[PDB]
Amino acid sequence: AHFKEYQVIGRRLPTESVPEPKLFRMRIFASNEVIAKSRYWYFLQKLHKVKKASGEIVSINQINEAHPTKVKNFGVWVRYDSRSGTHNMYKEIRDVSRVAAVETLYQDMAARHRARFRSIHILKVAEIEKTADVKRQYVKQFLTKDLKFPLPHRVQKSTKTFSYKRPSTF
Amino acid sequence: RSKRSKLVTLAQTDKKGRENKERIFDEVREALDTYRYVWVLHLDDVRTPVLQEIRTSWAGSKLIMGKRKVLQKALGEKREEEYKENLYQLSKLCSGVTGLLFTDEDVNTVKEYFKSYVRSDYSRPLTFTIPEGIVYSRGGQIPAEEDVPMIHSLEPTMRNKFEIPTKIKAGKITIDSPYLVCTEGEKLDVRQALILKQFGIAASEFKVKVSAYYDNDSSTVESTNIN
Amino acid sequence: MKYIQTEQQIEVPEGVTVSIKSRIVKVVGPRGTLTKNLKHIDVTFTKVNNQLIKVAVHNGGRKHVAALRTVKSLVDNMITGVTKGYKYKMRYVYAHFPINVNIVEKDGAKFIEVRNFLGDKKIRNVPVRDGVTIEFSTNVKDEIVLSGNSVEDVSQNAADLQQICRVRNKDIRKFLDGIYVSHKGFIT
RNA sequence: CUGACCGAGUAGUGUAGUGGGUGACCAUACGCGAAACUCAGGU
RNA sequence: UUUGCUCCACACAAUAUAGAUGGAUACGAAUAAGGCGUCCUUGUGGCGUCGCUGAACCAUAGCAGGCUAGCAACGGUGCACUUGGCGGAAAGGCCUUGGGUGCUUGCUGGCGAAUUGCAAUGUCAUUUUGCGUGGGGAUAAAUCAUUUGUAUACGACUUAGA
RNA sequence: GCAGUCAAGCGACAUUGCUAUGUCGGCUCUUCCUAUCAUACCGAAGCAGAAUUCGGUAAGCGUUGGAUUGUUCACCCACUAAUAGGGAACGUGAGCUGGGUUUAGACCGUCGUGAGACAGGUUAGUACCCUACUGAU
RNA sequence: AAGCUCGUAUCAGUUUUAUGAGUAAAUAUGUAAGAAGUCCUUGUUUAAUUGAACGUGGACAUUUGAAUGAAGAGCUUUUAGUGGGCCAUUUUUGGUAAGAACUGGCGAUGCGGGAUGAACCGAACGUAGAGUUAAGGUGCCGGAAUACACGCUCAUCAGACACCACAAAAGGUGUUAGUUCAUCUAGACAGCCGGACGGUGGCCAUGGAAGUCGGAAUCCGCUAAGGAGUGUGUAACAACUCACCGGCCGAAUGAACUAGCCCUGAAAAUGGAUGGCGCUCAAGCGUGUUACCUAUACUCUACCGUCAGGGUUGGAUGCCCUGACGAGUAGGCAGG
RNA sequence: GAAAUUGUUGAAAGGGAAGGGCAUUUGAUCAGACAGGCCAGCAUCAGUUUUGGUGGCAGGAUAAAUCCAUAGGAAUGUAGCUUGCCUCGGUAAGUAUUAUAGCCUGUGGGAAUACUGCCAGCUGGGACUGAGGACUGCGACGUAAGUCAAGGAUGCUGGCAUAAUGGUUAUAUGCCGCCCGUCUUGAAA
Repeated sequence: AHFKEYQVIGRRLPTESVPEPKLFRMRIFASNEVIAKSRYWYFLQKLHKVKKASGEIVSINQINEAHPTKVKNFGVWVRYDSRSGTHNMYKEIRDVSRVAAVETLYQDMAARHRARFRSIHILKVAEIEKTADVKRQYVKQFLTKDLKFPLPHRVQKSTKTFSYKRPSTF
Repeated sequence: RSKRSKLVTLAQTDKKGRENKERIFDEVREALDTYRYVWVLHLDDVRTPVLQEIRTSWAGSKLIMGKRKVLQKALGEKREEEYKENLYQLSKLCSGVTGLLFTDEDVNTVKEYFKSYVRSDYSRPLTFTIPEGIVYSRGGQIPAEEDVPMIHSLEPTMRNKFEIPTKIKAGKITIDSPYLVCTEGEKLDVRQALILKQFGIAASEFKVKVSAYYDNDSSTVESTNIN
Repeated sequence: MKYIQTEQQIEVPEGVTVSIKSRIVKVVGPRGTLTKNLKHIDVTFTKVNNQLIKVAVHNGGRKHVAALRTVKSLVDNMITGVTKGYKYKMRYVYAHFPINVNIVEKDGAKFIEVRNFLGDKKIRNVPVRDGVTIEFSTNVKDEIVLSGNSVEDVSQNAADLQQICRVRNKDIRKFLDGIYVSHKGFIT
């Protein structure tokens, strides 16, 4: 269900006069190992002259979050291919982990820009330990000290189809 | 999409930008050492011709004006950051629209000239009353036989802004009763000041004032305050 | 960006006091009282020191922020009217036909009567709204003053007075006869 | 006149979508995949 | 018309059910606010309390709910009367004085269940209609024919004649 | 349109000289559209008045009588606030009119040796069934 | 349809190995992957059995010459219907808006979905029982969650699922998110007020034209700044006011560009249709995560029939076991 | 002495069509057999299938974490202190890296849980099917005799013995269904 992070390394299978290539690696976000390997191959074929037939995955390992329970301001750089020419996009997402940040980013791109998974390229994701460098207001507002806000217009759910109390909110 | 539109026009002049302020800062810094005496004047409101006449009413000297904060930066707003000996104190006294007259003739002479320099000024005074009939260009302050009736073009200005209940039948501007514009010895309101300025009643007078002086050899602020 | 919370400060002078319940709002002071039904705006009020009141909107958009700001403006206008009051001076001028303005108690409603507008035989009656005092200016020719605690009522009456004398089928550049406002200052 | 992680995994092309786009066209996944060209050498 | 209609009581049938198998349990307004108790110098007042569902309230034990003996209360409640009321939006319903008659599982006892044989919905209500008994109330209309036309192709319509 | 002109984007706006081969038409009838001729209400126009131009919503109503075309082409007189444009098989043959188109006879011009044909002009010609609607048991 | 000769049979609408064919790919197109093959030796046109050719002796039988699959291969007789089909995909041509070459469908086709459809998505059909799915849906009609989670919409003809009967550029001071400049706590923008100067009422035309009815121009002196003056303007002036500068106001603001939703762009005639009801933190849009409804499809089983492989000397065309399958117009055969 | 068509009697339905198909309720009608015919329940079973509980393991950075010990750093600055008036216990800005909160980073330490796959591990409930018809065979439990969930259901019980189940049909309702033949690339036209 949730996105997974895998470290994928390609070998570019060696031959005589071409021994032990540099073993290029990448960080890939995918739901499963197969999709991660497919995305790694797609990126590698574009980056330099390599192919699945003439290459292999050295090793794939899931990158578990170092601190799964910690609020972080993740800086996001994304290249998305719209109907017109593609352009760069920088976003910040306050999330608990890289996986959650990427999952929220995918939904945000799909909604606010109609950018599908095929058209989304993850340039880089970096945790922002500093506070003065945050540039996005919608994430900055949440950094105020002793922040407290209400939940007006609370709506409850009813199991029975008929209610006699005529309920209210809060 | 809803944002305020700009009424900018293709004028023949553009903003000077930050370069002018930086240049003036360096000019002030150089003048601080070029000349002997320095002063911190107050010229919150003065007509340009008055300043031009001042700039040529004395021998070779430099009258330096500029942004208040720029002048403070040139002088320095802290004792540790002061450019010269105790120059921070001189900057501390700069409150309004200040200017510096860099000259070396005599400390007493400069203050005496400031005291004796007086010229006509607007209200920004004695009470005045408009004539009960046709209003003249000077608002009755001179004989009607010499003045000329006010131009009808400015009647909308009189009605909408000056609050005077003017009417135009036989469109030479006329009023139904005498109108009191200013009282005795009071700071006139913006509307009253504009009314007096339009009538050309420059009853007030302006005299240059200085808060303090400085000398390159005294190494301290000459805390002399005259108006 | 759906601000988490935005608010504006309302300054209440010591003389007047305001008691706030569900969005029906009441203002009381030396010049009487005023009320308004703000239930359509969906804003929240809060007491600070009985001298300043904050209106806060949580998770409100740009339209909600504008609604909050106009609520603050309306509250300030109500406070000013209760404290100072408004004096909408109106003037009427004519070229040939002297316009006659009078107050008549026709139907017990204190209708304003206008006659001889450009020689028209029709006589228009403008219903005077509640809480807007009307008095003819003294020693000022062809001037009428409209005053009242509520800005809305006084402004509406002033607009109606000028709208009745609307020139029809004639060149507005020549027929200067009409009713117009001349001032919008406070009674104080 | 030969080699090359050199053009370049670019152009081009088979297969699939109830993929996007009114249209022109475009992207994805399973594959194939060049030449002119570049460096050096040859003559 | 030799006793028809209608109402009430009592007895068998048919006739079915858009579908019982404890109770359709009654303020109003808002949801960027409310219900309840309390207090005051009664208001858009102060205090405490509650929601986060009815997963509640009432009621619920006896051969589909028998026959009998006492205790303590004088309450609970079905039935027919009875006194004073309210309800017209489709009122046909909602209040209450007075006793009478029961049951009372509020509390404690005496006898009976069997064999429907290991379950077979195991029949326990409401809508209509007629004949079989007793008691209450009164003894009319329309159509056809004719007839005048405010009417009409014919119907129909407007009228009159014991 | 032809042949140019400069240039924000990847060629918009502006810019230079001249420049009938078909049959549909008319009397009555009902309805619909606005791209508004007239009427209601308004804004801008050298609206001083009067008169007039354009523009905005608005289809309720009104949008004619005649010289005259068979006519498809389509022009004039007069009244009226005006005499606006269209659709319903460019509605309306078991509604009418056959007006025009189109059989069998016949006259004039061309060709064709001939019979005949036209590039052509003229003449004379064959609901009582169901439903809907209006009334009515 | 009738069959005939052989039988493990050579084959394949498929791939791999080798290479022709192409400045030049890809898809395809050609040949081979050998027992009917290879090798040593030797018999019966060259000067010479030198060599071709067909024989004998000898060497290898099947990891015997790649992968995968094969209700077998070849052969003979005869004939019922069509010889004009239509739709869709690729390539080429033509083209403001059809002609040749390819393959799959309908015609001959049921069943579920798109409210229905000949060209679409699934899936091809014996009669029955149970379960799981396909496309399509989970507000009601309508069997399934007013499912969960993240963002957008106020539309006075919104929106609501490819073929389907379809418009954009462009405009909007509607709304959401991004890219780059430009000024910023020695003071960004809004707002307040003050300055906005002298030569010069610059040269021409003038009756007036002085910053403004006009022509060419557009500089000097001082500034923090001030344009021989951006406009309003009185017959000229003047005055007002714009650019610009000074202060108070005290934290981001301003310009252009990009792409998510909405309106215009997308104007007719009987009254009308996302299918209707109908909906707005949607029951609309993009995307993610789960459980749910089912076709004559798939999985398990009962039965009729067709076909195939075996058993049967004690009703033989007979009886028993096993396995696969059941579409269909013209038409053929067989059994009734 | 047939159908098309018509009348009388009995039954049934009928709100702008009828007729037909799968499916059941109601009305009518109807055949059969009982030292063993029709309809069901329970127990354990062979096959298919659906939904729960629960236990042991195989991998992750021998999961990541959390937690613990250690060194360091920081503010959306904890205590304390200085300034400020003072709502005399207030909070505004300076200092202050744990003090009268704690947070983060690197290292090291002992565990589980999450995800994933396996179990020729156990077990509850629901639905359909009972096909074959004396043995022969493959297997398991037993020292053996024998037994068994091992090449297709047995054991017990109850009601009815009839219109009770069931068939035919009249008609009630859930859904669907266009008018037959020929021709046409295509028809209901």
